[PDB]
Formats: sequence, structure tokens, C-alpha cells
Amino acid sequence: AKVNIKPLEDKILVQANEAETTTAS
Repeated sequence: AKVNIKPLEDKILVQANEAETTTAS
């Protein structure tokens, strides 16, 4: 009923990348 951070990690992994790349043009 746990260990579900793979999807959440994204929201963190996304920002990590989306942080660099130009805003969502």
C-alpha cells in the first residue's frame, strides 16, 4: 500500500529538467 513514489518522483524529476529547459512555451 506504499512504495508509490515512482510517479511522484517524476513531479520532482520533471522540475529538475523542466527547471533548465525554457518555460513551457
